[PDB]
Amino acid sequence: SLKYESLDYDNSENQLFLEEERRINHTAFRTVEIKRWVICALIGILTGLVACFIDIVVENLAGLKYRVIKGNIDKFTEKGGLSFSLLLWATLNAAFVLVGSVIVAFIEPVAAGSGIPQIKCFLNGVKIPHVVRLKTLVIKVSGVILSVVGGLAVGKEGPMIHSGSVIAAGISQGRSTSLKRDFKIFEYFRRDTEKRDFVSAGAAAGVSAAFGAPVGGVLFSLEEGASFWNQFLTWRIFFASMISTFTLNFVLSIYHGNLSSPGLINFGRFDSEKMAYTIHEIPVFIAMGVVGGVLGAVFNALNYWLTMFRIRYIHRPCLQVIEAVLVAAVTATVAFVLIYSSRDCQPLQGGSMSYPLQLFCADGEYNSMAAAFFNTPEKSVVSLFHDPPGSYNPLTLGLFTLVYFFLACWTYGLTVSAGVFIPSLLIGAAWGRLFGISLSYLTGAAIWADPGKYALMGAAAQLGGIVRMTLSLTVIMMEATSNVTYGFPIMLVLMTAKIVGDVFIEGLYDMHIQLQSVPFLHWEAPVTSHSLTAREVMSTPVTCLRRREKVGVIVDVLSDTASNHNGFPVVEARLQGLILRSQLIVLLKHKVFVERRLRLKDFRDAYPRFPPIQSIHVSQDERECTMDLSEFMNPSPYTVPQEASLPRVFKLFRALGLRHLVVVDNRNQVVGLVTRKDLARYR
Amino acid sequence: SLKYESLDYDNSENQLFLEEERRINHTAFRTVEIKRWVICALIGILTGLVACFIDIVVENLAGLKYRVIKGNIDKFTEKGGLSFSLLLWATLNAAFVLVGSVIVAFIEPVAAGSGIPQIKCFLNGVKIPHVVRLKTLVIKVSGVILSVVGGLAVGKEGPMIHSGSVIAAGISQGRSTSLKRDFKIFEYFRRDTEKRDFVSAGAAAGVSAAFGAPVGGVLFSLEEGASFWNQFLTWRIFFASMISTFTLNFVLSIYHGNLSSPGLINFGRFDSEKMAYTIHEIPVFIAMGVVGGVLGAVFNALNYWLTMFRIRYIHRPCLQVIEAVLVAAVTATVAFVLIYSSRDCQPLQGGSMSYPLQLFCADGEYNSMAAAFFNTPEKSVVSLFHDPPGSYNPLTLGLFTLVYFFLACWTYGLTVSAGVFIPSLLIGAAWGRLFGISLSYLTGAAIWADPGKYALMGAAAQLGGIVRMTLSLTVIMMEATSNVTYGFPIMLVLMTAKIVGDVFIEGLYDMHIQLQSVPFLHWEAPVTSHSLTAREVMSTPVTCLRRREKVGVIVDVLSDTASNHNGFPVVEARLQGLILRSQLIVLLKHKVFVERRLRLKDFRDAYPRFPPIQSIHVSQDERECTMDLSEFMNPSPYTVPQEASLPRVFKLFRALGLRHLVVVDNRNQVVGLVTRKDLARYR
Amino acid sequence: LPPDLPDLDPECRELLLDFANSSAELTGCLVRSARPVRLCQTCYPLFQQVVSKMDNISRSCARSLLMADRMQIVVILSEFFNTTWQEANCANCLTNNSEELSNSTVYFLNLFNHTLTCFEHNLQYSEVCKNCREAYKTLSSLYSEMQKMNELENKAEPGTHLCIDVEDAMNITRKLWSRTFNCSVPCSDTVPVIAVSVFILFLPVVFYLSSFLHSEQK
Amino acid sequence: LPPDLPDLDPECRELLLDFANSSAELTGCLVRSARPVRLCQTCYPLFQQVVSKMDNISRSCARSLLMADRMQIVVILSEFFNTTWQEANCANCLTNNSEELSNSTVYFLNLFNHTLTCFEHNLQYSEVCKNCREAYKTLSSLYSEMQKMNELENKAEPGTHLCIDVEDAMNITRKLWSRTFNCSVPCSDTVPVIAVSVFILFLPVVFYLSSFLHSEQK
Ligand SMILES: CCCCCCCCC(=O)OC[C@H](COP(=O)(O)O[C@@H]1[C@H](O)[C@H](OP(=O)(O)O)[C@@H](O)[C@H](O)[C@H]1O)OC(=O)CCCCCCCC
Ligand SMILES: CCCCCCCCC(=O)OC[C@H](COP(=O)(O)O[C@@H]1[C@H](O)[C@H](OP(=O)(O)O)[C@@H](O)[C@H](O)[C@H]1O)OC(=O)CCCCCCCC
Ligand SMILES: Nc1ncnc2c1ncn2[C@@H]1O[C@H](COP(=O)(O)OP(=O)(O)OP(=O)(O)O)[C@@H](O)[C@H]1O
Ligand SMILES: Nc1ncnc2c1ncn2[C@@H]1O[C@H](COP(=O)(O)OP(=O)(O)OP(=O)(O)O)[C@@H](O)[C@H]1O
Ligand SMILES: *[C@@H]1O[C@H](CO)[C@@H](O[C@@H]2O[C@H](CO)[C@@H](O)[C@H](O)[C@H]2NC(C)=O)[C@H](O)[C@H]1NC(C)=O
Ligand SMILES: *[C@@H]1O[C@H](CO)[C@@H](O[C@@H]2O[C@H](CO)[C@@H](O)[C@H](O)[C@H]2NC(C)=O)[C@H](O)[C@H]1NC(C)=O
Ligand SMILES: *[C@@H]1O[C@H](CO)[C@@H](O)[C@H](O)[C@H]1NC(C)=O
Ligand SMILES: *[C@@H]1O[C@H](CO)[C@@H](O)[C@H](O)[C@H]1NC(C)=O
Ligand SMILES: [Cl-]
Ligand SMILES: [Cl-]
Ligand SMILES: [Cl-]
Ligand SMILES: [Cl-]
Ligand SMILES: [Cl-]
Ligand SMILES: [Cl-]
Ligand SMILES: [Mg+2]
Ligand SMILES: [Mg+2]
Repeated sequence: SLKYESLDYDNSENQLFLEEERRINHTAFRTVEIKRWVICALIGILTGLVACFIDIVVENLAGLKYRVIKGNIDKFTEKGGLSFSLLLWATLNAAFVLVGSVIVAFIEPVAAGSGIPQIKCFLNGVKIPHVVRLKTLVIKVSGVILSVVGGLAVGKEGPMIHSGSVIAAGISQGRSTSLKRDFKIFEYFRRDTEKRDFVSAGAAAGVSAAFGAPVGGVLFSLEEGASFWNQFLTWRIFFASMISTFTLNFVLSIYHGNLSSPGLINFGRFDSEKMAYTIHEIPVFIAMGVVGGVLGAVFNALNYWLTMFRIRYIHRPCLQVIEAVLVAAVTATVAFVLIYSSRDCQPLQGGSMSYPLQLFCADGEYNSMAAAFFNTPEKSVVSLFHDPPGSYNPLTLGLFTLVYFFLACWTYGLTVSAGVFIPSLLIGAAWGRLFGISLSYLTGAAIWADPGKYALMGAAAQLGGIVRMTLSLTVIMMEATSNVTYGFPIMLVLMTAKIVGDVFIEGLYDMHIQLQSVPFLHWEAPVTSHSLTAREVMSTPVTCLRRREKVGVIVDVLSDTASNHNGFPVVEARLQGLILRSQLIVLLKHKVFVERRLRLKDFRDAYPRFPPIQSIHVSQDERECTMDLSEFMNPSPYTVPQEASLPRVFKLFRALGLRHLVVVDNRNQVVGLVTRKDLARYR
Repeated sequence: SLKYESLDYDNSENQLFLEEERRINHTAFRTVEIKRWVICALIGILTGLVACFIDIVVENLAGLKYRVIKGNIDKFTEKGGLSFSLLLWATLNAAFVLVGSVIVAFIEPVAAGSGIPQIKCFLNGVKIPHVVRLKTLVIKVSGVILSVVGGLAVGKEGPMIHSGSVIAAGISQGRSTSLKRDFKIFEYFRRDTEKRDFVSAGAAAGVSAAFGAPVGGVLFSLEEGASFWNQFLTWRIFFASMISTFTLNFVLSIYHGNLSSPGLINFGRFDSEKMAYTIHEIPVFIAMGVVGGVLGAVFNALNYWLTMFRIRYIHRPCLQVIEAVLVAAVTATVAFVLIYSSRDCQPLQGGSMSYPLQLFCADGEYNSMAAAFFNTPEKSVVSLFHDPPGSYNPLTLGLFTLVYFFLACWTYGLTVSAGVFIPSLLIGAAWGRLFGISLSYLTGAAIWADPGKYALMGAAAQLGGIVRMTLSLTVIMMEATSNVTYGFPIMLVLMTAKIVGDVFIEGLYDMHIQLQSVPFLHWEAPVTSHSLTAREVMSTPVTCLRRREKVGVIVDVLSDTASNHNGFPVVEARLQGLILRSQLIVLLKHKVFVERRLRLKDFRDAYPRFPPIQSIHVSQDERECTMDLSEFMNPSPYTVPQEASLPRVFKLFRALGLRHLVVVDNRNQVVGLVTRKDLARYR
Repeated sequence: LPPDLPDLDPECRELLLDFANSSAELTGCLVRSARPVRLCQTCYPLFQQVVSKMDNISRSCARSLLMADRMQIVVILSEFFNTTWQEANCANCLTNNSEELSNSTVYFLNLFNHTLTCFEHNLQYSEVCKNCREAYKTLSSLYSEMQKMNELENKAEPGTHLCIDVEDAMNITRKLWSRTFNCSVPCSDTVPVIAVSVFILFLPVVFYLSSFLHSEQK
Repeated sequence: LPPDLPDLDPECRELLLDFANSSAELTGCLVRSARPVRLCQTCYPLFQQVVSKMDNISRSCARSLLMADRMQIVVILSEFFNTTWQEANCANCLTNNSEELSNSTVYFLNLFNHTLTCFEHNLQYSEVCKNCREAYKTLSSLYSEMQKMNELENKAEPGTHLCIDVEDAMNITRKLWSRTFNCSVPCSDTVPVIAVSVFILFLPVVFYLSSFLHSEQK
């Protein structure tokens, strides 16, 4: 819990920063804004290209795998020996998943999962050690490719978010730390504030590319940041998201030959008379959301019981690889068994399925269970949303829903790049269409009882129940559906689905964040917040640096192995400012003592990795010198009264993205310090 | 400039507030959130009903007027004497506009204009005296009805925003001050913070009802507030906007008989192969935006020269009434002359125009100029967006564009309820379709040169150029168009159109706000902001109240006619808090002296209108008593160091919605105070 | 083999042949009776017979003839006929009984005949106009009256079309009147309109100038 | 009166009559030749003639016959014919010359004839299956080969249809084989599949239990 540091979003307005800004504004021309816009444009373009590459590779590899399996099944249908087809399916799945799990578990364990919790923590202000590294990007892309081609109940949409963030964090700095290659651009943006801004833009671009929902991504980034309103930053995020969508669509169109691919998953067009809701349908929607919540809770609950087990028995990397391989094999076996035992043969329209499988079915017919399991989840969802009333058998749909629910619950925590949006959407769509069929039977084939609309509602309800988002999720669903009206039902089902869920258990992302012991700041303080004050929250006694401090004392306090504090308030005992451990280390490394002059470029060059205390060597004679701190600290630190109410402190801390908050007495007396860990230890 | 007070968004965490919150949370059940949700739902429902009423009344009255005029014209076509038809048109226009201008100019001058600048100021924190009064609502509704039926180049969409705000400000308080009728609900929300929250919700609902763009209204409210991110408030605003859209659509549908009316103006469906853009069309779009900016600037520029004239010659109400009547008559005369001189007769599809006028045209044909002038602007815009390539004559379209541009520039500043969104959209659509026709001629009837798409682009460009909004406007246009792709061109044309405009002149709303001498805080401080500090911004010397102050001194300072300060920092000279003039007046009125106990309900009952100083009577003996202020002030006022940078102070002030900011020395010494007027005196 | 899969059942053969004959007759009549437009009064019996025969089919042979192929030629042909009928509003001509034309449309077509009789009578163009003014005006008034009557009876939206034959006759007459003979002579009132508009446009200028001068005088 | 407004010009009369005759013939043939489906090989000459006649019209009489009415009966009839032709993929049967059918479709239909000959031969159902297995399998293989050949030649999307006659014959054969005679006998491999699936499903349970017990032992 103490290995998770914080992000220095609060820029220090020291004398050197003021001089740098003065010189920059005295150059007769300002290029910082132009560079920011260019960076956002590149972020969007590269995110779109990455999405296109992922889509193309997945399409080709999955097509070949399915073709091989289908050919083997057809060849052995009448001759016999269908078991060999099962062996082949399981073996291919196991091989792909083995490669993916080997690259993730051993080389970069951080790449596991969707990566959305990591970016949520990042925008909250917590740095997880290896979230924005190049190795993480490469590993995540390869792992998502292999897992999707590996036949796992996963998706390739969520990870894009993470990917975008990495790009934003990388090209912004203008250099490659991992590759040790430096290009002479973007030195100004080598700071935490610009990094977080660009990362928010990249996450929005990733959401837009995944779902074709630029405004949804903008809202996602705004919610996660939860900061003071910034007009220009929001404009830039919107710009990046829209460039990402345009790039994805254009590149996919040119690859395919001849503007109909806004995102990776595309639900289709719901502009039809069949898709229309009356007022009398408002209650049923809500009821259905209830179910979502309940089901969602159960899902999450089970995963919790799973995760603990994995944390405490299956933690060795080889065990993780074995678990992933076995899960893939079992998924393939279950799909094959369900297809084999199926008895519902349906005529094929022609092109409805890319790889129609006939097995114990009359000539000219196909097996629906194969359609469910032998197809991509995205177009399965699309079909579930757009099919005629009698296109499904209730028994097969129910079996598929149950089995896929359990499989997706099993698969989320594996040590492989994956996602949980599409599986939840698919489960919701399946049981929503089941509900629609039930209603149509009950209502005597009423026109308003269209199974596809209820499938969409169930998809939204399940997605909300598992991952409990309301606003950005609602906008994402509205944009993907391309209809504004269906928002009003959606907002309701997402509203209730969330509420019911919160009664039983928390969300998936939140739960996994807590299980990592990450200090996460929520939107608001708890109910008892008004009762408490800053006196109990603040930590005492405080270690303060005199405005006139000796090198020996500074070395002694920095080297203290009892704790590692990266921020110290200055004192005369009157507060005068705040200085970070990094600034002191830089000053010591440069031997700035009083007994030729520094610039902020020297501070930025050390970014983002700073040397430890043990590295610096100081002689005995030098330790007798004094350090003039006045000209390097934050002269106007944010401060609150000793008796200020807890909600006020939490509000200021979250909105301003602060790291250290000085709690002061009535005579500008330093009496305490507040960090995110002080605020986060409440529930 | 000094008659514009400020909104106390910064809630004071005094002892009484803490006790009230403790008691409320100790009731075993919390109803405040439920009441807030109910209030938002009512706000949306009532805004939708108001929009429906406006639409119905306008439809009926305008239909009758047009039918009468058309019958008179047809009757006199062959017999002769067409002048009498011109007289009748002018007389009807003049009568309706006379009633509207009489009700506005004499009874409630605040109701003039769209009312969007007033709400922008309100959400910025400035209170204009009569913005949220019932009389204003009634007058605005009646005036918009009369002006739309009066044949003026105005719209009925913008005013809805204002209307919604009023409703939110009214039902939230739970009582009618104007009618002196009190209902025993919603006493808790009798404060500025909840009022502003509900007003933002109402403005969002109004935008959604006007354009069918809930997310656009949410973004508009967020931009205008420009505050710390609030998740629950944003959820509530989204809820209110969507309820508003649903109510409007449902009520209009039931009125018409048999879910296709999301808003008052509905651009139509752009989902077609004709409406599609290639990459090569990105440059031209941008070029066209340039024109917008230029044209927009000119528009605004001329209006400025007009407004000054009106401010300094035409300021008497009767002169305003005469001006409005003459403008209406001239509009009717110009339309009639253009129709009379027209020579382009077109076949009628059947139902294309509600009231087809034949005048010097062969039987079975109509006059297009009549279509342009003898029709509602909204469906004129819709037709401009959706017509075949050869549906217009360039000469007639150009004449109409020029004349309507000048008329709309003339009409905006009149003393009548009106709007400027739809006229700008119409001008933009007209000259954009002209550009599209020119391109089609130049490009040899190329498929990509569809005049309707370019008309939409021109509408967006002109709207951005006149009123310079980028994000919320972009989302509004995307939702109304119901296509996400066309956002990418739109965002560009709005981006450049704004930029070019800012080179020449400011926007319409901003310009009118400054001409009223209102202190308006922008999103960010000026370029020189970094150079300045809080020492020059703050005002000295400061009038401070001792924690132990006598009644005589307080009366003397309050009664000082030199200036009227509504906030005083407390001093021991160490800062201890801040107390507002209103709190002191309430304390004096209740004779709370030390020589049975008060509650915050007594403070709220005096809301929103507080008695003056002259009203309170204090005897000589009482003035010798002392007032124990400790238990009534803000114990944790927001404070900044004396040397804090100006951008930091402005950022904190704008984000937190503060009214008074204490500038303090290094020993918690009060050295200055900062209000919005200190920050706003820069450019 | 089973009777239905390889070849047609004996009974369905007759139904298919009858539908083919009726469809051929109707298509030929439509093509021949479309210039000038005579679709309604000529083709109504054939369309009725086609509908009757398809209803006969639908009411055993429905299964083997209608929906046992990727296509349904019978269905698409009948639906095309129905689309052409509906998109004509040709039910306007026919009464509720479908037997014969309504007296309204007969009256209109007969006025059209009388009108063209007047036109040819005076062709051998001031003569034609001067003598057929009343005929043309009666024709136009009847067309407008029937338009309004149809709109109110069907409660349909404004501008809804009528029998295509009626509209075609109306348009032939309109083209003969306005263009070939150019009989229309709308009156001109340029001077009053110009004077009134000029005065009304002068008014605001006087208002603003008077305000300026009066404020200057103070 | 002018020749064109009241009545038809003498020349356009012939064009309209010819188009009417051709349309009637084509419609009758379509109705008669749709059960079993014979649209292509029977109606291709008539459709070609209809197209030729409409092209003849379009290439003076285009104006007076096509687009001088709210409707265009000629246009809608021809477009309906073209929609029926295209939605059949009937060009698959015909060569680039449009003259006669391609050898591929002739070969398929002739195999279909031979197949039904085998079916009737052995009807008077084990006999029929045992003797016509090879015929049915050759028919199905040819159908699949033609499907793939059409897909690659037209570069069309997967699942694109062929001549409706070919598909109808294929389906008649499929229905005769699978259902009326029920000759299909897919092999059963229940035991191997069940054993393999059960073992593979056991594996994860063993993995987790072994991890638990080993960690407990430490
Ligand atoms: C179609 C494929 C397109 C995909 C684009 C992939 C490129 C994005 C990427 O994957 O990264 C780029 C790397 C930087 O990544 P990097 O590996 O060096 O990572 C360090 C390190 O890992 C720290 O790790 P830390 O957390 O311990 O501090 C971390 O914080 C810190 O942010 C990182 O900079 O190269 C570049 O910049 C590219 C040159 C930019 C100049 C040209 C601008 C025009 C675009
Ligand atoms: C289809 C039509 C529906 C339209 C609804 C119209 C109702 C909204 C409205 O127009 O207003 C309501 C009035 C309050 O307006 P009001 O005239 O008293 O104005 C004062 C005053 O004008 C101050 O003026 P100030 O600026 O000098 O301070 C100003 O600030 C302060 O906010 C205002 O309260 O009655 C009510 O509350 C209704 C009772 C609510 C309880 C039931 C709740 C369920 C809905
Ligand atoms: N200068 C200080 N003097 C005394 N206590 C401190 C000081 N700085 C931090 N603390 C306290 O020590 C605990 C651990 O602090 P830590 O060293 O993690 O600070 P930090 O790493 O700067 O925090 P973060 O990186 O999350 O902003 C916290 O509970 C905090 O309240
Ligand atoms: N307590 C005070 N002592 C000295 N100067 C003050 C005080 N309060 C305000 N001022 C200054 O007096 C000027 C006018 O202040 P004013 O009376 O308008 O304050 P206000 O009405 O409370 O402001 P607002 O209502 O806009 O928040 C401002 O420039 C401000 O800086
Ligand atoms: C059109 O309306 C006239 C009314 O003026 C109908 O006139 C009657 O027609 C019937 C024959 O259907 C005669 O038996 C009556 O003697 C007529 N006169 C009256 C007063 O009823 C005429 O029939 C109508 N046209 C049609 C086709 O029904
Ligand atoms: C189908 O393909 C065969 C090839 O095996 C064609 O056979 C030739 O047909 C022509 C007549 O068109 C004869 O003159 C030749 O002697 C045939 N054999 C060869 C080797 O050319 C057959 O013609 C094709 N079918 C059609 C309709 O063209
Ligand atoms: C329908 O067809 C049958 C078959 O001959 C015939 O007896 C019957 O009269 C037909 N119905 C009609 C209404 O012609
Ligand atoms: C088209 O019609 C004319 C008119 O008789 C005829 O001479 C010509 O041969 C026709 N063209 C064809 C291809 O039949
Ligand atoms: Cl994760
Ligand atoms: Cl996913
Ligand atoms: Cl995910
Ligand atoms: Cl205004
Ligand atoms: Cl408007
Ligand atoms: Cl407006
Ligand atoms: Mg730390
Ligand atoms: Mg004031």
